[PDB]
Amino acid sequence: VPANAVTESDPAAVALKYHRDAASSERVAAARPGLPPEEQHCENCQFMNPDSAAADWKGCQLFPGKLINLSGWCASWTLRAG
Amino acid sequence: VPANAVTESDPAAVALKYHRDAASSERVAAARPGLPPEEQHCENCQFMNPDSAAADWKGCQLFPGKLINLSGWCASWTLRAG
Ligand code: SF4
Ligand code: SF4
Repeated sequence: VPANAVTESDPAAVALKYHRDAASSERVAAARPGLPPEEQHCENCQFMNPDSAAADWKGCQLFPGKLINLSGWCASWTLRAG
Repeated sequence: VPANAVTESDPAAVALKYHRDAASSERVAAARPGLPPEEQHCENCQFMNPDSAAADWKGCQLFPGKLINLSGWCASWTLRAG
């Protein structure tokens, strides 16, 4: 929707395996540590920028100037510190 | 040197912990799998774009339009497939 939203065809997105819907991602296979794969989303990711965008479209450290979907996922998923 | 070279102060670089010289990085601590930390550099990283730039300054999938140093390192280090 937002013109600056990261596309799944964007080369950097493809490299990272980003998907607007975490259900379409290889997260169960990646088996990244921190939380069960099913629980892994941009919403609880360390690199997500909540002070960026509006609504479901917040920002991400790996995609400067662009917006990821809070329900998405990518291979760099890291549980938000706290 | 190249105007498009990724700076260590660049926000995305800081997030990823990128360092022009892999010796200045937290690679021994990160203990990423694939090759001994000492052996980890952009030169043997999966996301490095060799067909981009010239000399020591080649490209990287995580830094679109920018150039990383082949001797560098960042937390996303992944041994080049092959
Ligand atoms: S690093 Fe995190 S916030 Fe960014 S696209 Fe990936 S899963 Fe989402
Ligand atoms: S992902 Fe690889 S090529 Fe890119 S800055 Fe990092 S260590 Fe270097």
